[PDB]
Amino acid sequence: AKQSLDVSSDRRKARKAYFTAPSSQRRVLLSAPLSKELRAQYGIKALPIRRDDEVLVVRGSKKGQEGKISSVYRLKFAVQVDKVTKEKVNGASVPINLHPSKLVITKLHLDKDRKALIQRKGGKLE
Amino acid sequence: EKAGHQTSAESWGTGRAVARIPRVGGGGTGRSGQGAFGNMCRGGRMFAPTKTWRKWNVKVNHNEKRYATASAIAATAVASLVLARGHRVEKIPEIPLVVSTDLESIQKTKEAVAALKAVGAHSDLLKVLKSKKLRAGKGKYRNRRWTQRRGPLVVYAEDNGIVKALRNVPGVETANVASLNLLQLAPGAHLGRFVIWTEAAFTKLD
Amino acid sequence: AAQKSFRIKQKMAKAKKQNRPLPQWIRLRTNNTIRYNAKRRNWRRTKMNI
Amino acid sequence: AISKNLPILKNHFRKHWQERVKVHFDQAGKKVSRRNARATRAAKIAPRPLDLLRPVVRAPTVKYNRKVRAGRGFTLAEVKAAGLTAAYARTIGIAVDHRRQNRNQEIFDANVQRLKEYQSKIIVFPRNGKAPEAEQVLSAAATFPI
RNA sequence: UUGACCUCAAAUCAGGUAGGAGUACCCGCUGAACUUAAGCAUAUCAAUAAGCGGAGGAAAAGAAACCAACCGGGAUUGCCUUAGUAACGGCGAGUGAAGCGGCAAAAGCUCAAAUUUGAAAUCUGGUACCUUCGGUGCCCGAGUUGUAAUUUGGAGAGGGCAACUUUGGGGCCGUUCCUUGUCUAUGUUCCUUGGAACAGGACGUCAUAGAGGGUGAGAAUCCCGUGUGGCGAGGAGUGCGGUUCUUUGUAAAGUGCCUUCGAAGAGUCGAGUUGUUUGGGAAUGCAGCUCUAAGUGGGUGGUAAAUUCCAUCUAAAGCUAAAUAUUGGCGAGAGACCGAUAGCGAACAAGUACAGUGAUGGAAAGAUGAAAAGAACUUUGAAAAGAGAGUGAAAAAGUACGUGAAAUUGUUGAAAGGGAAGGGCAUUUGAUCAGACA
RNA sequence: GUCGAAUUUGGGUAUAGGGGCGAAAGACUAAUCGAACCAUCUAGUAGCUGGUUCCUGCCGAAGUUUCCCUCAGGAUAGCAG
RNA sequence: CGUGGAGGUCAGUGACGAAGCCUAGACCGUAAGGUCGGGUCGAACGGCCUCUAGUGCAGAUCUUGGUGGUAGUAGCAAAUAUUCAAAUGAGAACUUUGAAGACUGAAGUGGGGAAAGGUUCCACGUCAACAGCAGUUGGACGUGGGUUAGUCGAUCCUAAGA
RNA sequence: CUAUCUAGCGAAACCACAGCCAAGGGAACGGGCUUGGCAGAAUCAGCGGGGAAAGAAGACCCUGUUGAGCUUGACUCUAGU
RNA sequence: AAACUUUCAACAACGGAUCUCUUGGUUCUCGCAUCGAUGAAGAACGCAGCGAAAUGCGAUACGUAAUGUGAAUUGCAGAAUUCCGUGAAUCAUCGAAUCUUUGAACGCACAUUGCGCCCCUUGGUAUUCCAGGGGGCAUGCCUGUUUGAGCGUCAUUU
Ligand SMILES: [Mg+2]
Ligand SMILES: [Mg+2]
Ligand SMILES: [Mg+2]
Ligand SMILES: [Mg+2]
Ligand SMILES: [Mg+2]
Ligand SMILES: [Mg+2]
Ligand SMILES: [Mg+2]
Ligand SMILES: [Mg+2]
Ligand SMILES: [Mg+2]
Ligand SMILES: [Mg+2]
Ligand SMILES: [Mg+2]
Ligand SMILES: [Mg+2]
Ligand SMILES: [Mg+2]
Ligand SMILES: [Mg+2]
Ligand SMILES: [Mg+2]
Ligand SMILES: [Mg+2]
Ligand SMILES: [Mg+2]
Ligand SMILES: [Mg+2]
Ligand SMILES: [Mg+2]
Ligand SMILES: [Mg+2]
Ligand SMILES: [Mg+2]
Ligand SMILES: [Mg+2]
Ligand SMILES: [Mg+2]
Ligand SMILES: [Mg+2]
Ligand SMILES: [Mg+2]
Ligand SMILES: [Mg+2]
Ligand SMILES: [Mg+2]
Ligand SMILES: [Mg+2]
Ligand SMILES: [Mg+2]
Ligand SMILES: [Mg+2]
Ligand SMILES: [Mg+2]
Ligand SMILES: [Mg+2]
Ligand SMILES: [Mg+2]
Ligand SMILES: [Mg+2]
Ligand SMILES: [Mg+2]
Ligand SMILES: [Mg+2]
Ligand SMILES: [Mg+2]
Ligand SMILES: [Mg+2]
Ligand SMILES: [Mg+2]
Ligand SMILES: [Mg+2]
Ligand SMILES: [Mg+2]
Ligand SMILES: [Mg+2]
Ligand SMILES: [Mg+2]
Ligand SMILES: [Mg+2]
Ligand SMILES: [Mg+2]
Ligand SMILES: [Mg+2]
Ligand SMILES: [Mg+2]
Ligand SMILES: [Mg+2]
Ligand SMILES: [Mg+2]
Ligand SMILES: [Mg+2]
Ligand SMILES: [Mg+2]
Ligand SMILES: [Mg+2]
Ligand SMILES: [Mg+2]
Ligand SMILES: [Mg+2]
Ligand SMILES: [Mg+2]
Ligand SMILES: [Mg+2]
Ligand SMILES: [Mg+2]
Ligand SMILES: [Mg+2]
Ligand SMILES: [Mg+2]
Ligand SMILES: [Mg+2]
Ligand SMILES: [Mg+2]
Ligand SMILES: [Mg+2]
Ligand SMILES: [Mg+2]
Ligand SMILES: [Mg+2]
Ligand SMILES: [Mg+2]
Ligand SMILES: [Mg+2]
Ligand SMILES: [Mg+2]
Ligand SMILES: [Mg+2]
Ligand SMILES: [Mg+2]
Ligand SMILES: [Mg+2]
Ligand SMILES: [Mg+2]
Ligand SMILES: [Mg+2]
Ligand SMILES: [Mg+2]
Ligand SMILES: [Mg+2]
Ligand SMILES: [Mg+2]
Ligand SMILES: [Mg+2]
Ligand SMILES: [Mg+2]
Ligand SMILES: [Mg+2]
Ligand SMILES: [Mg+2]
Ligand SMILES: [Mg+2]
Ligand SMILES: [Mg+2]
Ligand SMILES: [Mg+2]
Ligand SMILES: [Mg+2]
Ligand SMILES: [Mg+2]
Ligand SMILES: [Mg+2]
Ligand SMILES: [Mg+2]
Ligand SMILES: [Mg+2]
Ligand SMILES: [Mg+2]
Ligand SMILES: [Mg+2]
Ligand SMILES: [Mg+2]
Ligand SMILES: [Mg+2]
Ligand SMILES: [Mg+2]
Ligand SMILES: [Mg+2]
Ligand SMILES: [Mg+2]
Ligand SMILES: [Mg+2]
Ligand SMILES: [Mg+2]
Ligand SMILES: [Mg+2]
Ligand SMILES: [Mg+2]
Ligand SMILES: [Mg+2]
Ligand SMILES: [Mg+2]
Ligand SMILES: [Mg+2]
Ligand SMILES: [Mg+2]
Ligand SMILES: [Mg+2]
Ligand SMILES: [Mg+2]
Ligand SMILES: [Mg+2]
Ligand SMILES: [Mg+2]
Ligand SMILES: [Mg+2]
Ligand SMILES: [Mg+2]
Ligand SMILES: [Mg+2]
Repeated sequence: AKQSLDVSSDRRKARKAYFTAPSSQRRVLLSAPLSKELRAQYGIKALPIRRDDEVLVVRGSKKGQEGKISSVYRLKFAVQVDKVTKEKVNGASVPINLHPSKLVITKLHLDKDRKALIQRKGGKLE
Repeated sequence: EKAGHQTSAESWGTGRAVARIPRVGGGGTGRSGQGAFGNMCRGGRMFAPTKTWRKWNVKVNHNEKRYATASAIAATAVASLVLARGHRVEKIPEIPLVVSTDLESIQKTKEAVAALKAVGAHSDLLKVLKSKKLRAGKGKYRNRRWTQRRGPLVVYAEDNGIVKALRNVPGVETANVASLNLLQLAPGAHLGRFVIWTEAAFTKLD
Repeated sequence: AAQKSFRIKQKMAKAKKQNRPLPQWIRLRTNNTIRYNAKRRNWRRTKMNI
Repeated sequence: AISKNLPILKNHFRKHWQERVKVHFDQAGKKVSRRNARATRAAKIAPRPLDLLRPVVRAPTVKYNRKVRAGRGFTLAEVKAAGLTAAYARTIGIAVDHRRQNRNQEIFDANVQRLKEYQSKIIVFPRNGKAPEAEQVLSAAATFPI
């Protein structure tokens, strides 16, 4: 259990801190786990999802589908995959909204910084 | 304490074909005209509003306190009570259950769970952790959310890492002999907790 | 009125500006809650008290 | 409003007493804060022991005089018979009291002997720099019981 | 004529300070009545509410003109007690403290009155430079109607005699304290149900981590955290640990004996009287007016007075951390609390909408679904809509949207009804149904 | 009724609650007047009026004594558990 | 007996349907109540030993909210008054235009202002609500446009007074 | 001009449950209770017998150890003088 | 016999109880000491590509600078050069700025966007009139500076 005096087990406080979290904080909550491949590749279990990454839906009814993240919708706590959409009745397609904890990262998108993140978590990077 | 009293309402007195509770003054809102202050009034003050100087704790004479926990210890033998209490003890060798003092030096959960298993704890540990349900009440949202049974209570003479080893395994409490809380010896005021004593602790008892 | 102080006309102007309905694009925003304009005012219904 | 056979109570709640109720909900809180206080101080205070040397003194009136009890400070006389001045004894952790007088030799000697034993049983580090780390004893009252 | 001095002016003169806010807690002033007394004025409520002035992070109090009466104690504050006691009181209703004792925290001091008189030794300001919370040089200025050193009653000061002992001020780096950033385990394997697995079963792993929240349903092991640790960053600061540069000094301080002294607060203390207040009682404090001291004096010693003693302090000037308070403010952790008529009035564009000339008064109002997938298209219609269709796990979820009670309403079905209806015991008839045979 | 004046009347201005203003009715002082309105003291007090929320089991009264500024109320004895 | 919550326990019930709600269907209890079926529903909840209380309603001219009978009822009757046609429109007693009949009778139902409102002005669009019948009309609703100063007011002056 | 009938629009008071009598007894004037008279759907315009109809916790009267405006050689004070 | 009234049921109304929710409230505890003439608290009016409000801001106006993060914002449009980068962002942090008309509110007023004075500067042929730009002028009190007043009063002239 919590041993620190600055942690709060309070449920009402957690749920406030989630929904009222600023854009910067949602970035890290919106982490997705690396694929078993990419994990032993990079020596790292999970990373905050970013836009042009590549991803496989491992949960839900889009289970098995893959694509490129078209946008991180931080406001909505949802990530959108280009290639995963609803065809509507009038035929106009519309994005589905996915949660990064139900995705898996199959290809990263690397930066000077995106690399340094992997290095700051203590893992190899091919 | 200022609740329900935050208005200037007065009774309209008799003669209006309307009851006598004070009523909010003025107009244009419809708050105005409504019963105020009353214990039966919407928005009124409650009857006998709760106060903080109510008695919360309770004094128990130190000696009878001891008599109680003595009694509670003496019942952690007597396998019928431990059995009647929950506590799957049929598969354990003997009661009191005394264990090597080496147990107090175990530094690691898995090791300590393994130790407990070897001595018979297993089915009790499994009784917890098969038992965790959602608290039925509104306590569920009061930071009381989950629930479960009580596991075995490991008693040591000196904490060499046993206290931190078992601290994460559901249901298990650890206690120095020197303390011995009555709340854990008879949880829910029910005698016969399953107690796993180390030998060092078992002798300090005398 | 019909000869007014500038403070009176100034307030009078700000109330003209507040007299529209809910701009309908707000209605579409994420978590949008506001339905209509509930502060809307009419000249023969509620008076401005200056 | 008087009936049966009952003691006559005198319960003074005719003022607005609910205004002035004090429930000590902070008992446990302030005990911790007092323990932390002492801890933080013992650290700031170097090996020095949190408390000052206190004299033997005979407790006043007819009821308590049979018992002897710790006083405030040491009476410029008693300080002088132990061979140090007031100003220096204050820097040494001895409490000095200019107001107390000696009418009684037996107590006078007890406090001079108390001062003697204290001087022997302490070490006073040099002004210089060195501070030869000495491990604080926290009491004086416990080391020098009365 | 010229130059001071005293006192009083003026500058958009050079530099500063005050106001207002808040006010939970704190220091003062002012000040009720409802109420209680079974009526009522003294009393009580209450030295309370409202009104006024003033502070702080605490305020105030504080190094005894104290308590005591003992073998005496020894600043203040607070808690436990003293004690519902001593005492006050139409001695009625009611009121009501203190000393001792235990504990928390502890801490002590500085002026006035002294000839530096072989040297105003002191200080604001301006100005130039400097190592700028400051230093130094110089000039105006203050100030002898007294600015420094020295001394504060515990003392202490001037002489004379005799010995030892003891230092100051900078830099700089840590730690301390403050603000922060980052990183740090373990399944998303199989089967079943489901729209969704976060459910049940199987088989595992981590656990100094099985607090918590998130994710399409009860998720330690999907995510963020949690636990244990690691690595940084920016500060403040003299608390102290190290270091290191200057020796402050022909400086400062402590101690023993001899001797001479020993300055110590006035329209005050105190007294009378009046009013108020207090448990304070021939008067507890406070204030007005009149009277007004002394220096082996003065104050107190809880029954007025005269005499004689005794004990105990040293007023009429001053500073001071902690233990203490806190329905305010900033930041946190919580609960056998309330759960949308509850809980703050306000879970919402709530002190809003609205009322009132104004002071002020002041509501109602949360919930489609995992996802808008918020109904394409056809048909009837002037339209709104209807009927199809479509979406959805479900429209028995359609922005009138979770569940959707009751009063009350429509339809359909059944039955009864000569100025109410409803009810009790009993049985006919109709409808409906349990159990039990074997 | 009166209608050229002790006339009618706008605006500005003064007077404020035991106070104002009154050719005097206790009139008028913002639908409020034998003491306006607002908030607070205040949940004022009420021997008086109204209400007081589940079941069953056993026992089961009093309206009388005495005192009371007592007579719609208390205390006291009695009856009751 | 029954409610909210708390300790213990039955490794209790449940998305293969918890709770709730409905039901002249069933069963247990003298009763407070308990139990089951069916329907509806959608995420939680119960038994037992103990703890706890903001714990049980028919009344209080009770509080707030909702709803009836009354009842398609009282009524929509002051200010003399309307009528024919055409246009428009899904739709015309009520809008537009033409015609007729009237009225206010300059002490105006006329032409402008002060106070007060504050956009009601004007145009275009336009009928869900509103104008106690209607509505194509409007002081409504939507979207826009419009208020030009050396000489007109303010501003300056003084009045009671502040 | 209403009422009245129609189209549109459409409230309120009030309401234990209700609504035919005579007698009786009864809280001494019953819609209900006892005994009789009687009694047939559903209704429209009127009406003022009854509903001890409605409208306000009776203004009168008494009680209350409840007030307030006013007066006075009531008690007790007080600005002023 | 209907209609009508009434009772029960089903389905549909009305209405929003109930159950289950909870970014709110309440109460306790712990830590801390920071408003304002260096213009506070409060007020008014403004500010977005498309806003009435709420929240934020001040003509540099849902923001400018700086620092950390490291790719968003998102209702629509949008820019596109912002994606191995002095760089996205309704982000976090915040140390630099801007900060209308006001307010203790300070040139005087204020039911007025009313009315003065001084200084520097620019334009109009301008020390003097008009216009634009910038900077100023409240009150009490303290220390000091400077110009003073009084037979209050000392001296010094010839
Ligand atoms: Mg990370
Ligand atoms: Mg009524
Ligand atoms: Mg309330
Ligand atoms: Mg429940
Ligand atoms: Mg009007
Ligand atoms: Mg308004
Ligand atoms: Mg208003
Ligand atoms: Mg008390
Ligand atoms: Mg407190
Ligand atoms: Mg101490
Ligand atoms: Mg040192
Ligand atoms: Mg100046
Ligand atoms: Mg102030
Ligand atoms: Mg009271
Ligand atoms: Mg009384
Ligand atoms: Mg009384
Ligand atoms: Mg009275
Ligand atoms: Mg008093
Ligand atoms: Mg008093
Ligand atoms: Mg006050
Ligand atoms: Mg004040
Ligand atoms: Mg402050
Ligand atoms: Mg403190
Ligand atoms: Mg002293
Ligand atoms: Mg003391
Ligand atoms: Mg008494
Ligand atoms: Mg008193
Ligand atoms: Mg969940
Ligand atoms: Mg979870
Ligand atoms: Mg951590
Ligand atoms: Mg003195
Ligand atoms: Mg007074
Ligand atoms: Mg007195
Ligand atoms: Mg005497
Ligand atoms: Mg003494
Ligand atoms: Mg001083
Ligand atoms: Mg002081
Ligand atoms: Mg608090
Ligand atoms: Mg509410
Ligand atoms: Mg409740
Ligand atoms: Mg409310
Ligand atoms: Mg819902
Ligand atoms: Mg709802
Ligand atoms: Mg349809
Ligand atoms: Mg269909
Ligand atoms: Mg459903
Ligand atoms: Mg539904
Ligand atoms: Mg729809
Ligand atoms: Mg529904
Ligand atoms: Mg029946
Ligand atoms: Mg059968
Ligand atoms: Mg059968
Ligand atoms: Mg009055
Ligand atoms: Mg009065
Ligand atoms: Mg007066
Ligand atoms: Mg009125
Ligand atoms: Mg009036
Ligand atoms: Mg009451
Ligand atoms: Mg009352
Ligand atoms: Mg009575
Ligand atoms: Mg009997
Ligand atoms: Mg008497
Ligand atoms: Mg009676
Ligand atoms: Mg029970
Ligand atoms: Mg339930
Ligand atoms: Mg039924
Ligand atoms: Mg059955
Ligand atoms: Mg169900
Ligand atoms: Mg749900
Ligand atoms: Mg119980
Ligand atoms: Mg209750
Ligand atoms: Mg009810
Ligand atoms: Mg009722
Ligand atoms: Mg009842
Ligand atoms: Mg009711
Ligand atoms: Mg109709
Ligand atoms: Mg009609
Ligand atoms: Mg009529
Ligand atoms: Mg007519
Ligand atoms: Mg017509
Ligand atoms: Mg005519
Ligand atoms: Mg005429
Ligand atoms: Mg219409
Ligand atoms: Mg209208
Ligand atoms: Mg109409
Ligand atoms: Mg219409
Ligand atoms: Mg318009
Ligand atoms: Mg003119
Ligand atoms: Mg002008
Ligand atoms: Mg006809
Ligand atoms: Mg009709
Ligand atoms: Mg008869
Ligand atoms: Mg009759
Ligand atoms: Mg009747
Ligand atoms: Mg009649
Ligand atoms: Mg009637
Ligand atoms: Mg009455
Ligand atoms: Mg009276
Ligand atoms: Mg009166
Ligand atoms: Mg008389
Ligand atoms: Mg007289
Ligand atoms: Mg939910
Ligand atoms: Mg809370
Ligand atoms: Mg915005
Ligand atoms: Mg930002
Ligand atoms: Mg001014
Ligand atoms: Mg101006
Ligand atoms: Mg200017
Ligand atoms: Mg001066």
